[PDB]
Amino acid sequence: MQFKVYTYKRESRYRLFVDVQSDIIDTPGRRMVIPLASARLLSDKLSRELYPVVHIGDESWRMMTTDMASVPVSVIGEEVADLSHRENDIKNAINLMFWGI
Amino acid sequence: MQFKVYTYKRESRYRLFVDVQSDIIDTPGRRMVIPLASARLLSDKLSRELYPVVHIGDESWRMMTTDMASVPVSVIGEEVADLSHRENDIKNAINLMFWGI
Ligand SMILES: [Cl-]
Ligand SMILES: [Cl-]
Ligand SMILES: [Cl-]
Ligand SMILES: [Cl-]
Repeated sequence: MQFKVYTYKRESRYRLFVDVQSDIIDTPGRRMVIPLASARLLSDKLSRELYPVVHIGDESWRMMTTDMASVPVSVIGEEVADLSHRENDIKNAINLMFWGI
Repeated sequence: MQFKVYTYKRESRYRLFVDVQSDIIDTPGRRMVIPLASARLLSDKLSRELYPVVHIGDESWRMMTTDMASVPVSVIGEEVADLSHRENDIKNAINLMFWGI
């Protein structure tokens, strides 16, 4: 579901992802997602506009916009958070990546 | 380079991709891309709005918008075509996938 955050069932580079696909775009068996990285050991120079900072589990995470990819529903684990309150920053980051605006 | 089409140097599910990242968004060592699939053996019901039809090498291809992903520059092979003349349909497909508009 768009803007919900899930854990991966299989080992991946990151441990959470946010679903960014529209809820009226049907791709059977898959969803387009963006991984979230723990902010703790990342560069302080990472653009906040392209890589928004969000809060889950009492810590900070960066949305790894440029590591967007689709996953099969078989890898979609437990839902751990909802980022719909950060739609503006998420939309801005995605649009920046393609359109530089 | 945005809207240029390249072959993969390593075996992938598809054999061409289009670079869709902005040319002023720098991700060192990587680019965001969308694979192209040969249209020949695909369903005739596949949405043209979400999966545009383009022409390369004297055949038709579908832009596999929902299989968008980043690749390392090490996998970027020869440039085989430029799809900048299809920017309107490419932009429409990408925006549809996230925003349903
Ligand atoms: Cl991490
Ligand atoms: Cl947040
Ligand atoms: Cl193919
Ligand atoms: Cl074309």
